[PDB]
Amino acid sequence: TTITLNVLAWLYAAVINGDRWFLNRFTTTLNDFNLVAMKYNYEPLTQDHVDILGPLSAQTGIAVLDMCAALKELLQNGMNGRTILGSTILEDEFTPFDVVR
Amino acid sequence: TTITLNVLAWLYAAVINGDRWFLNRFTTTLNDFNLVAMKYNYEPLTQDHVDILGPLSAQTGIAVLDMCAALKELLQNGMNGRTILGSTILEDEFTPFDVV
Repeated sequence: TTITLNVLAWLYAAVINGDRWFLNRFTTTLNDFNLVAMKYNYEPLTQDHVDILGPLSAQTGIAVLDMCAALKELLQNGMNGRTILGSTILEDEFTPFDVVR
Repeated sequence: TTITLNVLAWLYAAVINGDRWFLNRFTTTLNDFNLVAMKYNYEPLTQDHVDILGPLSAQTGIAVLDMCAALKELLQNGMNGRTILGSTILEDEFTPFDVV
């Protein structure tokens, strides 16, 4: 069996020696995001879509692709009892134009 | 089909209204970590193990359970071509005392 204690000790050694990526959020590319988006029957995201979300990205300071990595995560790991704006589900009934209002 | 553009717009709405959790890390319970660990044939982590790692946690400034969440994430989503200390796999040949 894999000794978890050791693996954790090793990760700590990695950090002591300079590693940081596995501690931060990963981000993603449009293409990688879509590979995931498709496993869960989500409409593929186009470059246009990405560019169309710029207003909201400028208003929040959160790069669009960074928000995509967040969605990617929720899709793979779930919300785990946590909600978003009080919802237990990811809402898709509101458009960009809707939210910007 | 689920409109991705709309879902992303919603998350931004959520951020605009104060949401943050889905942007930052996700710490973990020793229990939740173990449910995940066993899924991948890893030794379950005990409270002793956690406490034994305190020296390294103090030297790095990153809590044990936070490192556990990091591991949890690596096991569920993989390393994706990225490496750790040059290795392409999660090494478990070194004990806490080997690292110290």
